[PDB]
Amino acid sequence: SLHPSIPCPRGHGAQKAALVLLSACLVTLWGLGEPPEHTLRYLVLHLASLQLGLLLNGVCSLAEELRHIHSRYRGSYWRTVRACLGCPLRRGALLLLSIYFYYSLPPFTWMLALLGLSQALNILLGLKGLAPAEISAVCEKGNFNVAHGLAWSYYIGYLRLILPELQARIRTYNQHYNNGAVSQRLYILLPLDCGVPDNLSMADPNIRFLDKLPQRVYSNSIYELLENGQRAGTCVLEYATPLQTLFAMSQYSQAGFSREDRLEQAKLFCRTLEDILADAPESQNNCRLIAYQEPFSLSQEVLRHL
Amino acid sequence: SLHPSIPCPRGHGAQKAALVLLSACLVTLWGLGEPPEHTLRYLVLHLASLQLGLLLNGVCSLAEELRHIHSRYRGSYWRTVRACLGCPLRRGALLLLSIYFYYSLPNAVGPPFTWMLALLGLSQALNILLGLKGLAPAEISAVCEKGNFNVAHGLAWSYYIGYLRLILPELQARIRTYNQHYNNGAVSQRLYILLPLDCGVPDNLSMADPNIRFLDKLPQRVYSNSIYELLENGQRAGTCVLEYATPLQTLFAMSQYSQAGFSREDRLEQAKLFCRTLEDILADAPESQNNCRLIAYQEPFSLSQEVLRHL
Amino acid sequence: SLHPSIPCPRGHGAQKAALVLLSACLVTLWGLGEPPEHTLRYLVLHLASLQLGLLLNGVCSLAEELRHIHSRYRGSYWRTVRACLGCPLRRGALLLLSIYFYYSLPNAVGPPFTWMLALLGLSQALNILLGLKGLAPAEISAVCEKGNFNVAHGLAWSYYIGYLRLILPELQARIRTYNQHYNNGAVSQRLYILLPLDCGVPDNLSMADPNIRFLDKLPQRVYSNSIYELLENGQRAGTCVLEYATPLQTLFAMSQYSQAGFSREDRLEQAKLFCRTLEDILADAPESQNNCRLIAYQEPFSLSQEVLRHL
Amino acid sequence: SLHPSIPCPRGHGAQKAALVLLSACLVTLWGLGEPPEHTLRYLVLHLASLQLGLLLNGVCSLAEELRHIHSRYRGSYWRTVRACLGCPLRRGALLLLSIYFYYSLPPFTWMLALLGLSQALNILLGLKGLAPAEISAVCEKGNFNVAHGLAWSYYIGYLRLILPELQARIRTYNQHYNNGAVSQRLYILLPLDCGVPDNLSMADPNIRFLDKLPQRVYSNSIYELLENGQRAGTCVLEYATPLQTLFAMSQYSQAGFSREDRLEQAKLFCRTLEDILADAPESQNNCRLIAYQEPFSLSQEVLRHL
Ligand SMILES: CCn1nc(C)cc1C(=O)Nc1nc2cc(C(N)=O)cc(OC)c2n1C/C=C/Cn1c(NC(=O)c2cc(C)nn2CC)nc2cc(C(N)=O)cc(OCCCN3CCOCC3)c21
Ligand SMILES: CCn1nc(C)cc1C(=O)Nc1nc2cc(C(N)=O)cc(OC)c2n1C/C=C/Cn1c(NC(=O)c2cc(C)nn2CC)nc2cc(C(N)=O)cc(OCCCN3CCOCC3)c21
Ligand SMILES: CC1(C)C(=O)N(Cc2c(F)cccc2Cl)c2cc(C(=O)NCc3c(F)cc(F)cc3F)ccc21
Ligand SMILES: CC1(C)C(=O)N(Cc2c(F)cccc2Cl)c2cc(C(=O)NCc3c(F)cc(F)cc3F)ccc21
Repeated sequence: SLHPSIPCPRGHGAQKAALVLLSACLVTLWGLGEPPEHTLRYLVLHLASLQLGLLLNGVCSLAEELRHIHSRYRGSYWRTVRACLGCPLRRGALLLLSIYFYYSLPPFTWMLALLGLSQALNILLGLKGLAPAEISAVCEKGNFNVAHGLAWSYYIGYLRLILPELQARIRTYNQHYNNGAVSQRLYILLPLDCGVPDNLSMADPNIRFLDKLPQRVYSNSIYELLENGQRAGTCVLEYATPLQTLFAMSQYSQAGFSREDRLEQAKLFCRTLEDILADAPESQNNCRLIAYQEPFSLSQEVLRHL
Repeated sequence: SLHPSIPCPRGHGAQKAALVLLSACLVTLWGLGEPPEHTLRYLVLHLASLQLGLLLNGVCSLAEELRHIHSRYRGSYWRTVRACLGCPLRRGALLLLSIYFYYSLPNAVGPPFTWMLALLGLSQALNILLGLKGLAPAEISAVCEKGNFNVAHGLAWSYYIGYLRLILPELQARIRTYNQHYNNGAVSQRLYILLPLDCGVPDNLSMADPNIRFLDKLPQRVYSNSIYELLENGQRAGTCVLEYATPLQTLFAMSQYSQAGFSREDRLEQAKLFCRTLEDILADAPESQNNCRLIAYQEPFSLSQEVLRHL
Repeated sequence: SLHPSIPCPRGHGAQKAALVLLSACLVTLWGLGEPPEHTLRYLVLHLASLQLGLLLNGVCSLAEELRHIHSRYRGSYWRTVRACLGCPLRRGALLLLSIYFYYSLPNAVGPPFTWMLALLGLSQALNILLGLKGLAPAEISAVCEKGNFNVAHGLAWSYYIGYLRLILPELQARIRTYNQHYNNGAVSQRLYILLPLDCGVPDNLSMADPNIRFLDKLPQRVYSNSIYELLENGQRAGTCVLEYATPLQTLFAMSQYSQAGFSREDRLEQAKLFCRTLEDILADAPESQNNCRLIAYQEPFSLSQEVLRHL
Repeated sequence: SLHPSIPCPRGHGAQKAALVLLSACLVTLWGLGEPPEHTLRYLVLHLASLQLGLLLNGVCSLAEELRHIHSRYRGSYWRTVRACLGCPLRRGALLLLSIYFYYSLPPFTWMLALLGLSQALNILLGLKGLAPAEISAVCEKGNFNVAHGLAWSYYIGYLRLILPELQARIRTYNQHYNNGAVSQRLYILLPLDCGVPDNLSMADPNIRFLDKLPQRVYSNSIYELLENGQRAGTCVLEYATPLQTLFAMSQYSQAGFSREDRLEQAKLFCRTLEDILADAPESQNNCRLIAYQEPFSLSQEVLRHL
């Protein structure tokens, strides 16, 4: 929609693949033709083992979180335990059932010792790490992105404050001038590579500054969208300042912001700004987003958007 | 050290607890004394089982990313596989170890070759389809804070870069211009920014507390940073440029809108993280070298008193 | 990719070769089919031995850094231990595993515990005293390039920060003025920098090749430049602001002096690395927005040909 | 001597610790009293195992470095092999002895396959890494530093060119002016924290700019070393701009320059600049370096150096 390289939200491919895997595995159990009582016993004991492993991982994480009880969790131990071990009730029931089915269904403590050894090794040596796909899925699902805050703050602080006045200001421009008539929209440029030139003339020569939109004060550059050197469109173009912030953050070392992160957060910023402006009451189709990526001329893109 | 309720970065408590647990488990193993080499074989086949579980979880998780290969991973399959299965070479070596060892090693207690594969696939497919292998919010927050995956990070860096980087270098000169032309007191050259942790941002700071009242405007895209003065028992005990950190107001507005997917708990956590990130940014900033102080407060007290004691 | 001889960043061929070797060795083990009992037992004992050898090497190397704690390591003992023995918790856990899994595991062909400790300490003490555990130059170069421990890195970054970042913002306007004044003269707005890999930097650029001749000193803590026309069979086909890169001259001066501890091979490697580092810095910088280009060469050919083909 | 936090060059403490370890281990071998023939066979095969491990590691690295044969090693196979496997002749003789002792003194090839597996796992997962202390020792022994290049270039390009004429220009200023006589030494300050203000007066009110030194051209400024508001010294003050460069490098993200690296390279730059100027023919007590760390009264320190 906005751009071919804007990442769409993640689907349920993992669930479908898990379904196919489950079907194949049940088919192959039917192939083995082994007694199912032992199958059920080992499966119950295996989920009990994994519940105890997640319990041990949660206790290890809770060891660290217990020092942050009064900062992130307002000094309540139950919120900390819920944070470190999922839902307390479901995990508590599953773990008590695990203990009972572990003591009942068969040594006894050696299996526990080896499982605890394996999980402590997982934590210490980092075996139980998270792949980049899992991290990205968790971050996007929970809206844990720089881009989300950037776009929401941008819309709330800037676009929400001039768009209600921009149509009236442009009507004032068209009544006080004859020339021609510029669209009521506030066209916004979204370069994916985050590199915004300080002026459109540097960005493109086929785009020429024409006039400053009439008036607090909010400067706006109507641009001569010249096609073959002739005036072919007039629209207000205003820089997307947050996309410059992403470049500045990737420049600074203190930001801890890589260039892969820079590109990804630029893409998510474009996507979430589009989503915000699609349903914003302030936006009444008087705000358009021009998103482009270097492989090309910006001028041709703006003409296509005119 | 802005406010006592601002969370300090993560420690290594998980690793310390894991070390203690591993020591205790080794003590228990030494005490019991099971077959040590079958213990080792079960441990190698068990790490093979965990690596195979990670392999199957990734393979199932690879299905959702393989369709995002062109956009999120610039159309290279190896990037996608590295994203879904960790480092390809290390994981491949561990999985080759797993395959060879489980095909060759016996399994006295436990499943044979194909039976372990079938039951582990059952367990992992249940983990994914039923969502059993999820992440507790502690690990989610740890990962987000380590990878800087927060809205507060962007809010703080954008606020600094777009406002303080552009007014503070000028603010010293501009207030010197203000103080050269006027005589009484003097406005301190540092821009004072308030950090209400509750994200409560009234439109007028004068109406925030009677002890703060508007004094004048700062003479020079123009940056009209309104100066303010503080009242102590009816007498001006100090004056400085007092303004609000507008990113906190934007965070409150984000939590208000239902399309933001932004809970009130997210609002509070990101407000605290924004305050901490702004402090860290201005600590090592080249332009803001002792040119800005941030007043952070959390209303359960007056705003004027804290700024007065910061004076 | 400025020059064919400029070293590209190191790949992952080491882990590729290790994976291929591991697969071949596992296939060979499957063919031979030794008992897995002593196989896995000895493998864990051997990795325990290697962890204990790294422990002994770290203790010996800490014996020299324990006296550098106040200055180099800001007087913190945990920093010194982490610097001498890797990550403290991971290595501590691995060593506890080693101690427990060697003390308890039997050893048919191998040492008992006390004779293990005796002979392993003997072996590592020999390794350190005789320098037997030495680092081949490939590992030295990989470590230095990975962590940016080079004079080339500092030279390139200082060059960019102190010279290119300070004249390029004004060189555009200055060359605009020079072009507008003279309608005859036509100078590209990009600074041109010469990178001779042999570090041969004479005082006069005209001595480099007869085609290059000093046309006019381009108009202006004041900066200056020079434009050199290029003679193609006696005719000028282009001109540009051509200046040497001083850091290569400083590199040659370093290799000349006996106090720098800088050999000719080091000079060549650092010159190439400086060329690559400056290329990357200028490519990713905002100031070098097509405002500068680098001419990298080594005399085995005329410089005029290269400057022309860039023009 | 330059500053209390400038690390002295590395010693031979590792050698002494290895000697103590060797003595104690030989003592305890003598105490245990084990057959010496099989002890020697095991130790020869053990050093042969370590040599074979280094051989396999060098084989893997050579597989890594063979693609850089035409860039780092001038297209010669022998230089690459010496780079990856140590000295070809010495390691070759040691490994030939290892091969003979393996074939003669031994499941014969099983030991070789297990050692190959262990080495492959060592390289793949990265078990045998290099500690920071070893990396620093290797780098500082071979002059693999940012600070080394920074200081040598700064000296060669600025001090070597202005110090010979500095005393003459100061003498000219002395005849031209009258009552204070500024010292003929160039005083360069070394802030270990790399925080350099734009002006000395801004850095400290106890120092005031006085005038410019008489004079491409080189413009240096004389600064008034005020004390209690009165002149107590007059000498040229000029920041060591390589420290400003180090701060900028730590600021930018593409530099790969951590703040710990920033401090380490600042310390090494000060130390190696001291070493360069101590034995420089162009330096004849006409340059005294002032090094300080903010825990600062720079003016008091400069007065102490007067
Ligand atoms: C990137 C900065 N930032 N990041 C976060 C997070 C918060 C802020 C921030 O707060 N910045 C800020 N605070 C100011 C205070 C004063 C003052 N007089 O005190 C003056 C300023 O500059 C004029 C101020 N600025 C900068 C200019 C800001 C708003 N603005 C923008 N949008 C953004 O900058 C932007 C980027 C992101 C991301 N999110 N936003 C929305 C805030 N485009 C503009 C174009 C014009 C023009 N062409 O004329 C004029 C603008 O300013 C009008 C604002 C007037 N004020 C004072 C009077 O009442 C109403 C508010 C424009
Ligand atoms: C940090 C920049 N850098 N990194 C590397 C690596 C090489 C250079 C570099 O030299 N860049 C450069 N090229 C220039 C050309 C002109 C011109 N008019 O053409 C003018 C410039 O600056 C005004 C020029 N500069 C700036 C810096 C210049 C030399 N210089 C320094 N030393 C350093 O900064 C420094 C730090 C480190 C580390 N290493 N070095 C030197 C190798 N101190 C100075 C104080 C004064 C003063 N108070 O008057 C005047 C100086 O230069 C005027 C005359 C210089 N001659 C030199 C020969 O060529 C013609 C100009 C000074
Ligand atoms: C650490 C230790 C000793 C351990 O506690 N368990 C789990 C466990 C119990 F808690 C309790 C009883 C039995 C088991 Cl088996 C385990 C498993 C293996 C293994 O080989 N495979 C995993 C695996 C499968 F694929 C299928 C399956 F039905 C079961 C299963 F366990 C190796 C070592 C262990
Ligand atoms: C991988 C494998 C099979 C192997 O190749 N070696 C080295 C080796 C030979 F190649 C060949 C013969 C003997 C040995 Cl010993 C080894 C050692 C152990 C061990 O138990 N201890 C280490 C250890 C010490 F503490 C002291 C010491 F003097 C020697 C020593 F090896 C376990 C497994 C192996």
